[PDB]
Amino acid sequence: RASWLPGSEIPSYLKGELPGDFGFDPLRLGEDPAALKWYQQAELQNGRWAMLAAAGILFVDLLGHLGAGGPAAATPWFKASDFTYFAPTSTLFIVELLLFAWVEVRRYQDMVKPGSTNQDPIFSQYSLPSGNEPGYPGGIFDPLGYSKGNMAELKLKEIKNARLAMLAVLGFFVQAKTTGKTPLDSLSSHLADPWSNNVFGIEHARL
Amino acid sequence: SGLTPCSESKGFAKRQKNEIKALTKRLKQYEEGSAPSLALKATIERTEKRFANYGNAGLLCGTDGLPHLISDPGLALRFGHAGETLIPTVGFLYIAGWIGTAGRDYLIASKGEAKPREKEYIIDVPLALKISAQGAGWPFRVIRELQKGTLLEKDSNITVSPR
Amino acid sequence: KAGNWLPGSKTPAYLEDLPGSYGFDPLKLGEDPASLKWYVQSELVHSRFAMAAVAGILIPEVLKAFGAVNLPVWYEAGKYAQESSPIPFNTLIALEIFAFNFVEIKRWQDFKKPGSQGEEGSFVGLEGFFKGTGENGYPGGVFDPLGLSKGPGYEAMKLREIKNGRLAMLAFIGFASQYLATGKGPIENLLDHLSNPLANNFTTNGTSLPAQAHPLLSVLKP
Amino acid sequence: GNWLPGSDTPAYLDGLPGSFGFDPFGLGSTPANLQRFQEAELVHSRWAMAGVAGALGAELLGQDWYQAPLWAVNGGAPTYLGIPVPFNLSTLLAIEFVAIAGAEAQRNAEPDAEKRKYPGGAFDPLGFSKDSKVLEENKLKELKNGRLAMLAFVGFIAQHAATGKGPLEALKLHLADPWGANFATNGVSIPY
Ligand code: CHL
Ligand SMILES: CC1=C[C@H](O)CC(C)(C)[C@H]1/C=C/C(C)=C/C=C/C(C)=C/C=C/C=C(C)/C=C/C=C(C)/C=C/C1=C(C)C[C@H](O)CC1(C)C
Repeated sequence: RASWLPGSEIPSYLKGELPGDFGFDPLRLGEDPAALKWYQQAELQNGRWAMLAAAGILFVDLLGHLGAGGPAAATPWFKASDFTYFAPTSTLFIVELLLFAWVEVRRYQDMVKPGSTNQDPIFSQYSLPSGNEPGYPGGIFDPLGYSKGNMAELKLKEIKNARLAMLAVLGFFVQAKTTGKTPLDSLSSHLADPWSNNVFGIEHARL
Repeated sequence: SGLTPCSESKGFAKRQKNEIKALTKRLKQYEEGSAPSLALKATIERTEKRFANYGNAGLLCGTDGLPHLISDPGLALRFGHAGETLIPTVGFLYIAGWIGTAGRDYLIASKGEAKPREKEYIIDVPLALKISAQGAGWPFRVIRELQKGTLLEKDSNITVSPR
Repeated sequence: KAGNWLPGSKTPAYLEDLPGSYGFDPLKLGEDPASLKWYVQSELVHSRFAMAAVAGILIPEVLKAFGAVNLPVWYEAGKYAQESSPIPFNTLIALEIFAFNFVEIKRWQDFKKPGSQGEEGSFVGLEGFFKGTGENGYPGGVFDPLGLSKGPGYEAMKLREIKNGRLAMLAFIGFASQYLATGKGPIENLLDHLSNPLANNFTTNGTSLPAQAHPLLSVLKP
Repeated sequence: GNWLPGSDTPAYLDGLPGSFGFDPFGLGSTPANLQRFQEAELVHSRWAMAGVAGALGAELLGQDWYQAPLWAVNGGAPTYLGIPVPFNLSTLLAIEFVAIAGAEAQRNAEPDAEKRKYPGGAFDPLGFSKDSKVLEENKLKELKNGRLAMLAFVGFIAQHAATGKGPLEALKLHLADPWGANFATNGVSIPY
């Protein structure tokens, strides 16, 4: 059995049932089965939004560095709110909150009762396939035939990339707070002289 | 009541001056640094601090130059005299209820023993210390016993003389 | 039971099944069951009031420390609000007295008779708002519009509410005492403690340890 | 239909006209309360038809709805359409009371239950009614068309509370500036 720490004890409630189950729960956070289900859904949601965020931060960073983008990509991701758009900052938040309210209320209704929100509200002939997991929908969310050919393997790749993206986004957030630099600048400074430009030394120079 | 604040009373200042003058008159017969000189200087300092503290407390002084306490809870609250009688009233009532409840609890606990009279003159000191510490929360338990009807013995269970 | 407040002590038996219970009652205030029910309701009401108050103090203070907004501090927020208030002081007090008399009498009547405020004729047609959950201190109805008391994690949320409530009560009393002792705001006190925690604490504010009661303070100093 | 797909509707709301199972707070659980609330909903909805049709229809005829009772306090005379109109504000409330309270007193004197909600008879000209097949269909049409009408009228009051202007011209500002002029941009609906 694969695990985060070989030769160590595994919690009894982690038996490989979950995708990406490596027995890593030193704090025993998910103990009751309902809390574990909520944490599985939260891990999937946070990981997918972190994958999108990592892609969106890395795409702007090379566009601003190489100049392939515009003046919008020249601004850092933490200074992108100071850029001027066609709409002010107040209205964009409201429309995205409304669209997210609709989408996430549909998702939460699936989470409470599986298969409850599986039909198009305005088209009675368009329905999602039955046997849908709360975190793994079907139909129009998988327009390509990708859920044949080791569904179990593709869930493991999803959760692995999700965890890596969550760590990368947290690294973006922390490196912006401490160094005040874009991620590619931090990567170049580490690739300049790594033995003095890392978390040690820089934070010792910060002090 | 026609009184004046002690911080602006001429009799109060005259009394402070006279007391300091009497203590200084006693002070001049001793050499500096001796024990009577140090004791009299400490008394003088205590006198000055006491008169300053009584002036700063908002106490009202009569024509005699002496502080007069205000005990009506209305006049004390609307004129800043609640520290003279009202807050001491609350403090005393809390401590007195503490003592009475501790005594009642000890008596009731000793009533259930095989020799109830033995605990009244040979004190169960650990039990008395435990009950005494539990007397801090006396108003809650006492008010609950009053509402429950367990605070009072029934009149049919209390002896009376023929009428 | 969530645990033991004093490991090794004999916890009282009447606190075994309460939510948020650590067996803590050294004064035996909750030994009577009616007292225990009344104090459960009282702890919940105090907890929720302190919860909302500590939120309304700390979240504006944290946002001001981050520079997001500029709101008046909590000990002076009454002054700047009353000057811009369309409703003056006395009628605000009277309205608060009326509204709280009404809602607290309704809460009290539900405590005395559970579910009584949800019966027919209890309100003027709107008694379905307050049918009750049959539990002391957990009303439901309009007070639970999202309906998460029917969820599986209801017992965990009860424990979360009570512990955050005790933390919030201690936090508000800390805010009040820290203002009364230091004269500054709570985030200012936190930053002063983080700058020099040995020298910036309650032992040096000049209030919490009076000089007359502690003569060694002026003696054992450089 | 269903107000929230997948949610379990209450059992006592089944078979009602205009029913979507929307009662999360259980207000109509008691049948005596439920019966009165249908009359309350229908009367609120029917009065919302008159309010919206009026507010919108008058200004489609070039007559704001907020500016309509603005000749009594500041000074002037009542005017309907273009005809010079008699009576005064003090006399208008006298005819207001006798007409409406006289009509509303007859609204609840009947011992029937369906007649308090759906009168019929002298209140249904141009036929209609008949047996069942279209009466229930416009029973559903009445509650749903009435439901936007009271939402719009509250929206009429709330918009003028935030902007101080009319609803028809504020519609024009929503087409002129769809992203820079809405309820989020003004510093009234959402502060800070
Ligand atoms: C939780 C209640 C509460 C507390 C702790 C404070 C505390 C404070 N207020 Mg404040 N206020 C409070 C409630 C209210 N205030 C105000 C209106 C103002 C103004 C306009 C100002 C303050 C200011 C102040 C500060 C000055 C010190 C003071 O006035 O002590 C007051 C201490 C109290 C404890 C007040 C009494 C509150 C009371 C206990 C609430 C409950 C009473 C009920 C009748 C409950 C009775 C029992 C029930 C079961 C029947 C201080 C931080 C001012 C200050 O900054 O200038 C120097 C300032 O200008 N307050 C209103 C509007 C009606 C309140 C509503 O409840
Ligand atoms: C159902 C239930 C269920 C659960 O359980 C709970 C809850 C959620 C709470 C609930 C829901 C709800 C709703 C939201 C309510 C609201 C409403 C409406 C809005 C009313 C109206 C109401 C509205 C209507 C009446 C109306 C009115 C109208 C009027 C006529 C007006 C008039 C006007 C016009 C003509 C114009 C002129 O020139 C002037 C005037 C005169 C001014």
